[PDB]
Amino acid sequence: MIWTGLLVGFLFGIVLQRGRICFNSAFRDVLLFKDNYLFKLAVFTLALEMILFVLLSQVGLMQMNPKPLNLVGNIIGGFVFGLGMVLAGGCASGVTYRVGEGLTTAWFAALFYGLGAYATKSGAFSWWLSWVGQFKSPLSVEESAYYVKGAGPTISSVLGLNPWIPALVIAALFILWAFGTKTTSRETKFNWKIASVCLALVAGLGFITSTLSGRKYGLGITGGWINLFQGFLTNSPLNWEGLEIVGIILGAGVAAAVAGEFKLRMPKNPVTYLQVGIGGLLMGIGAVTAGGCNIGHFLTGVPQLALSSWLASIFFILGNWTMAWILF
Ligand SMILES: CCCCCCCC/C=C/CCCCCCCC(=O)OC[C@H](O)CO
Ligand SMILES: CCCCCCCC/C=C\CCCCCCCC(=O)OC[C@H](O)CO
Ligand SMILES: CCCCCCCC/C=C\CCCCCCCC(=O)OC[C@H](O)CO
Ligand SMILES: CCCCCCCC/C=C\CCCCCCCC(=O)OC[C@H](O)CO
Ligand SMILES: CCCCCCCC/C=C\CCCCCCCC(=O)OC[C@H](O)CO
Ligand SMILES: CCCCCCCC/C=C\CCCCCCCC(=O)OC[C@H](O)CO
Ligand SMILES: CCCCCCCC/C=C\CCCCCCCC(=O)OC[C@H](O)CO
Ligand SMILES: CCCCCCCC/C=C\CCCCCCCC(=O)OC[C@H](O)CO
Ligand SMILES: CCCCCCCC/C=C\CCCCCCCC(=O)OC[C@H](O)CO
Repeated sequence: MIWTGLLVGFLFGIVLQRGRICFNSAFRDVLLFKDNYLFKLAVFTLALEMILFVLLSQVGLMQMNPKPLNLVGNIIGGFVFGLGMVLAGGCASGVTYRVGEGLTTAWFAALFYGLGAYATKSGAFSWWLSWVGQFKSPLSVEESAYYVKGAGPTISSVLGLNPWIPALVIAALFILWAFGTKTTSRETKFNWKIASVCLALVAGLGFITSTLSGRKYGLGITGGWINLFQGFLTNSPLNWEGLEIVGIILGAGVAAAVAGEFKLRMPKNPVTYLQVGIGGLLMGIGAVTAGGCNIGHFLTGVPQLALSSWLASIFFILGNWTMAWILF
């Protein structure tokens, strides 16, 4: 059953590679290249996931599991994760999926992303994670058809509303925005409309099949890399998230090769390698501290209306802006 992560990861990697999904550049392309493609893709996918997650929970195929709120962890970890993603040339799992494209810089970043996240959870940096955990909010939701017992607070739980209500309100506003302003300049057939539906269906399949394997969450990155390193160095068995990372790399590699876009590549200057390795370390430190990455928090947690995920994605962007100015 854990092997469904390979299939979901495979399909996930295809969607990432064909759409060039890099959420962090959505706010940059709209102001600097007049390209709202990633922005439209982001808001539309979140809206569909808002509706899809609550619908699949209503029919008993899954339960939403919002990540716990930790003000210190979500903010500081999110900010640091934003810094490292710029140094690492990071992306919406681009450190992961561009490994299958043939970018040797991504090979470094992933290694240092995996090591740093491993070190922060259980190694030399775990003293910092242990200190951060003292600020965890005790706010929780109780068991229902919509939520796993003990999950983090959400927009509806705080407001005391059925999760259908803010999901339908915020998604309707998101859909109105994505279609209101008609998108500007891009000729890929894999347009933001078809890519949002595919990405939402993959995220729905991910949430359903992972729950059957015992991991009650949707798509993620950081936990899969830790599970892979743990299995290689401790002989621990792999789980759904570990085989998902394998599938992502495999899926992006297949898509890049079929489209003629695979090529082993090197940066123009070797110092980029040192730059993306510190980025991977910061990404590993920041993602574990914040309790999720651009996938576990932003893509998967925001549609669940999780307060921790919305707060962490705010500082993903602020950390991105900060390091983007430091570098450029
Ligand atoms: C760290 C754990 C990693 C686990 C996952 C690792 C396996 C996934 C790798 C897929 C790369 C696929 C490589 C595809 C190579 C394409 C070659 C090509 O396209 O060559 C064209 C050229 O014209 C010559 O004929
Ligand atoms: C991680 C990169 C994401 C890039 C795509 C963002 C899409 C925004 C929609 C939902 C996000 C929910 C989180 C709320 C915070 C995001 C909005 C924000 O930070 O806006 C700042 C400023 O207005 C900008 O010009
Ligand atoms: C950090 C983990 C990184 C894991 C590694 C990344 C995934 C695999 C990448 C490349 C392998 C493919 C080999 C590339 C060689 C070109 C493809 C090929 O097979 O070419 C044969 C040629 O056509 C005969 O004439
Ligand atoms: C033996 C190995 C020692 C490890 C050596 C490397 C330390 C990196 C670890 C965490 C830094 C993560 C980001 C730190 C953000 C600092 C801002 C802050 O709030 O500091 C709190 C203070 O550290 C609370 O005692
Ligand atoms: C955004 C525009 C397109 C919208 C597309 C989505 C369609 C939504 C239709 C009905 C949802 C609201 C009614 C669904 C039933 C909710 C009430 C309910 O059954 O709750 C039972 C109990 O609370 C737990 O088992
Ligand atoms: C009860 C049903 C519940 C829902 C179940 C859904 C099952 C279908 C899922 C996805 C199909 C849509 C996939 C669309 C793929 C389009 C690929 C594309 O864009 O093709 C470009 C073309 O090949 C360039 O030459
Ligand atoms: C509803 C609950 C789940 C039910 C089961 C739903 C299964 C949906 C899974 C995958 C569909 C999308 C798969 C990815 C298709 C990608 C096609 C593509 O990327 O084509 C680009 C084209 O080549 C131009 O560049
Ligand atoms: C089958 C192993 C083939 C050789 C490994 C390729 C090189 C790995 C080196 C770095 C990648 C770090 C993550 C690699 C993930 C490997 C997962 C693994 O080895 O799992 C063992 C399993 O847990 C036992 O029951
Ligand atoms: C929930 C209020 C109803 C209106 C909703 C409007 C649409 C979404 C706008 C903002 C939500 C984003 C939330 C981002 C995370 C904030 C959580 C937070 O800051 O909590 C501080 C608190 O003091 C810790 O004890």
